[PDB]
Amino acid sequence: EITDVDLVHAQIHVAEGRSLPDLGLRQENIRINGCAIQCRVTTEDPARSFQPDTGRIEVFRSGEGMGIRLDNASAFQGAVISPHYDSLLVKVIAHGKDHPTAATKMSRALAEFRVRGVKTNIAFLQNVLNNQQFLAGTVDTQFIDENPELFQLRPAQNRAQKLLHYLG
Amino acid sequence: LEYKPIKKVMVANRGEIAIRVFRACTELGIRTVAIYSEQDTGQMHRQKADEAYLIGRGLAPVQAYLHIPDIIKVAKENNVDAVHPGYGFLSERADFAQACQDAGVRFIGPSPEVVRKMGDKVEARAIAIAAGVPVVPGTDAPITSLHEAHEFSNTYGFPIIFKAAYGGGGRGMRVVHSYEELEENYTRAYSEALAAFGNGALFVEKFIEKPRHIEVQILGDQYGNILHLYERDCSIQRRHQKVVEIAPAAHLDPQLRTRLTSDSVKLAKQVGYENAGTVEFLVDRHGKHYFIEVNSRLQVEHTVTEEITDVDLVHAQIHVAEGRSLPDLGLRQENIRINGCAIQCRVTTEDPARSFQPDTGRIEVFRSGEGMGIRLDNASAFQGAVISPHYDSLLVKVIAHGKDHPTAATKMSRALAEFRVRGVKTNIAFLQNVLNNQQFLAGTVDTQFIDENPELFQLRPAQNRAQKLLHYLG
Amino acid sequence: AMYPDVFAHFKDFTATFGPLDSLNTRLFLQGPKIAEEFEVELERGKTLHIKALAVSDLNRAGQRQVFFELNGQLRSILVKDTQAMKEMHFHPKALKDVKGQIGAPMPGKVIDIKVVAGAKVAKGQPLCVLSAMKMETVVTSPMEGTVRKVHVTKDMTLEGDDLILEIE
Amino acid sequence: AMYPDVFAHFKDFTATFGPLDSLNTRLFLQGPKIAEEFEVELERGKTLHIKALAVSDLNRAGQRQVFFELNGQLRSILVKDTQAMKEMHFHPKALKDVKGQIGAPMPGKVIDIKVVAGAKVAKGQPLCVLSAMKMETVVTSPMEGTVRKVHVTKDMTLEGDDLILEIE
Ligand SMILES: CC(=O)SCCNC(=O)CCNC(=O)[C@H](O)C(C)(C)COP(=O)(O)OP(=O)(O)OC[C@H]1O[C@@H](n2cnc3c(N)ncnc32)[C@H](O)[C@@H]1OP(=O)(O)O
Ligand SMILES: CC(=O)SCCNC(=O)CCNC(=O)[C@H](O)C(C)(C)COP(=O)(O)OP(=O)(O)OC[C@H]1O[C@@H](n2cnc3c(N)ncnc32)[C@H](O)[C@@H]1OP(=O)(O)O
Ligand SMILES: Nc1ncnc2c1ncn2[C@@H]1O[C@H](COP(=O)(O)OP(=O)(O)OP(=O)(O)O)[C@@H](O)[C@H]1O
Repeated sequence: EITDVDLVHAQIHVAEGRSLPDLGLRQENIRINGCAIQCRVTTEDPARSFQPDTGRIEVFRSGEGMGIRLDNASAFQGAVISPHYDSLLVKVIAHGKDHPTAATKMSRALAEFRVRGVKTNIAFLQNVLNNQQFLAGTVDTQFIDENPELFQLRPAQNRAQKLLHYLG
Repeated sequence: LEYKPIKKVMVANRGEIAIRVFRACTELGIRTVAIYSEQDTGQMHRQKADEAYLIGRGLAPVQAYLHIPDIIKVAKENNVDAVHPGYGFLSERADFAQACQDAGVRFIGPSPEVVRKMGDKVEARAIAIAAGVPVVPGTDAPITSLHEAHEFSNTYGFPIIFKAAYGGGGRGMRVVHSYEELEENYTRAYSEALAAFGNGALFVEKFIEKPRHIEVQILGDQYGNILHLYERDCSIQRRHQKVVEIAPAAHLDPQLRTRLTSDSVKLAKQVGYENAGTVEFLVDRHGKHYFIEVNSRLQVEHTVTEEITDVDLVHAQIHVAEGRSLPDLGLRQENIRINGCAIQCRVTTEDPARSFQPDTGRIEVFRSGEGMGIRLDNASAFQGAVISPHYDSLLVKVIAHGKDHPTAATKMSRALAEFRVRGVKTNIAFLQNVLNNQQFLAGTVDTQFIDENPELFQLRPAQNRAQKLLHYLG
Repeated sequence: AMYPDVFAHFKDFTATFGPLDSLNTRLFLQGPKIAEEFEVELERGKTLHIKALAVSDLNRAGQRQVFFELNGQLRSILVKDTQAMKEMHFHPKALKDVKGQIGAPMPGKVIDIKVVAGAKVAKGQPLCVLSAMKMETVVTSPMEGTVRKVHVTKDMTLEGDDLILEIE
Repeated sequence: AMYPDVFAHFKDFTATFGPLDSLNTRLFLQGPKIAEEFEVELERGKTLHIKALAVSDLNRAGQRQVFFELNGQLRSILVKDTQAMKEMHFHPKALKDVKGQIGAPMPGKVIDIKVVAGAKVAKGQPLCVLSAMKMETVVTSPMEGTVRKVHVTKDMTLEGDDLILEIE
């Protein structure tokens, strides 16, 4: 998205045999445009041990805005997640003109998502995006190791769903 | 210089525009208050807002959103700070803005005086001539005399258009070619204008052979700083209602686009505009433009310009509403650039075969077609949705972005093919035929392009065995 | 040429219910049993799996709703019951064969009727108002005829192409 | 302090089934009726509508499914039917509170068991081999004891915390 060059198209074209100059691709022709952030939405309990969780999805919803690109892999209403394969639900990408703007857009998009029935890890990513040092720009590899507050701090109301259970 | 933070905002519309405003406000940490009518209770706009209240209890469904006192009473009670009118329902009404100003609630947009100045057509006519760009020759005063029509047909030219004032319907728009046709056209147009509407202020103006109109987007703040975004193209014109829009100028000389920029900025500064502005032009084959009108609200096709420059319009609207000047937001002429091309299409429950007659029913299966350069604005589309026979018929607003026009067309074609909306009739096939036409990819398109292509209506059929097999099983 | 009537009938069935002779014999004769998942082959690549969920009850005029679990998603359909009550107490549909018969081209509700029962109607004269999206149509009478009783009555819920006026 | 037992009981009821007293009298004691719209006032801010669509049939070990639609969307809920309680499904439940019962913290399939019943075993030694999505899990013996009788042997599916071995 920064380069706005489709990689799979170029891959297929170079598999055909066409050279790069014919495709119109030169190292002097591409340039940087904005910033982007990617987050992987899984079914891992972000409290116990990041242990995978399995079940049935009862509520699914999506959020699409100005700078939100969505890649729905296996997330839909009434879907069953299997314990045999990877545990990826949706790959969400946010694009903006600056790092804080993209981060705020991604936070809004994550808040707009709604996944009920299978416990997941939106809250942990929300805490990550709400950190001031993360928004500052510089992070290290030991960043998660030296901040044991992201795991513990988790807001969870989960109200409306319980009401349906009682009526049934 | 003057700053008054906004705590919450209430929107006075419905559909996709309300969703867009809600997202923009939530991105800024602002509470949201929503309104809805009794009939429109299953819509998705009232579910993405923190607050929802009922309005127009006993009123008619279409005019429930038109009751100013009820909206004012609701806004005043819940400690609302500002209101976003949106488009279509109450953007043009000057009384609503005055009422909002009277109750201490902020109104996002231009001042009521400017809206009234836009108002009818004669004032815009006069403002164009006094300080502004040239305008198409025509009669300033309304026409009600046979002698007037005969004389102005004698003077300028034979092909003339009848235009109806004090009305938004395209019913008052007939064409004249000859004297014999002129008399009967005048008779029927005058009769229908006086019958369907009130005052029959008909207008006489010369027709332009292959018209091609350009929309320029205008942004301005409260300190006399005006920033134009860039031009637009919507030459795809079914009869007079837009269907498809292209952001970059297809084949326009740089001098002409610079001239349009200068003229639009001059016109905006002369009046003293205050918010999202939109100036509409009309250019001839020889390279001569003619002013038409000025829109005082934020247009539907704003999203397309929103992607070429990557500038959020609602953010700027709210920031101006607080009172921040544009330079503090880092928005200047030098920092705005073109990057890529975009195409706009609207999915509507209209039947392109018979007469584009709208269709009503229940959606049985829905699927999305998001991809690489695809942006989606879902107004109301979901399993088991019901389409109202009395409100607008917009299903999904689909936007495709690419590095070049053919690439964007291909992306849009693949995205439209991925969408599967069975059971509710739709106009996808007509859009695909339009996208596949070689003239569209050529770049040059005129207004009568759809009028001269009766073969554009291929009307593709579908085996649709999937839903036909279930009907038997059921 | 061999069988004119039978040809037309078989063409209509396969255009309304789709391609037959691709199901199971018990599936074609008896139908899918509830809570049992089967499979239908359509083409060399088109393979489908269908599961029946539940059958609802008559809502307002002998229409049931059946929830089908095609593949991984759900599909709601409406089917017209016949063994239920079939006495017609609703507004009858206009007849398309008679062009003199008057039917609404578009769905809507009549707000007012220009002609009270017992008045002459000429060609090109407004009769009633039908509610489209944002557009209004008045019906023009193809032939001059005497009106006795308004079948559409006044200010009642109605759908498209229904008898509003009939001339005997 | 005054009524500890019933306070603890009440605290858990209003959690599993969500908040109450915001419902109608019919909803609280009788419950909803099929094919009739009712209203629930949640808070001053928001307010939401429900229809009850249909109720499915019993499928697997007493888990009936009911179809609800929330305002503007369709929903599905699985409710445990507690009225049957006649069949013996075996599948012993290993409570974590009881040390004797041994359960699997993660549901899956048992790969191998290295311990035979009623035999000499070591302290803190590998006893079973467990399979994960893409990892190998090795269980360590928590304490030293004797297993009396094992019911579930091998090559069968177990869910989380199920009794296969009982330690003494
Ligand atoms: C427009 C944007 O992009 S901003 C999107 C981000 N903010 C929102 O979504 C605001 C709406 N609020 C909510 O959905 C919830 O209250 C949250 C997100 C704040 C979390 O609250 P929770 O404890 O999870 O749920 P709560 O007990 O409040 O019940 C929520 C339910 O009430 C109903 N509801 C929510 N908002 C409304 C509303 N404005 N009007 C009517 N009913 C509503 C829905 O049935 C909702 O179910 P959902 O979770 O599938 O949406
Ligand atoms: C990956 C991309 O982005 S490319 C997307 C564009 N192309 C496709 O979608 C290819 C799939 N093809 C189709 O869906 C249809 O055959 C179309 C689009 C060609 C149109 O055919 P139609 O006459 O409308 O339908 P047809 O009678 O073939 O039945 C289609 C049904 O068969 C089933 N079906 C379609 N493709 C497959 C498949 N590969 N495997 C199994 N079942 C399938 C589905 O139930 C489908 O219902 P849907 O219309 O909701 O998808
Ligand atoms: N002189 C003209 N020559 C050619 N086309 C014209 C002329 N004047 C108007 N049109 C057509 O009408 C369009 C402008 O419509 P108008 O200025 O009346 O705005 P509107 O309020 O959107 O119209 P309507 O009342 O039909 O909804 C042009 O884009 C063109 O299609």
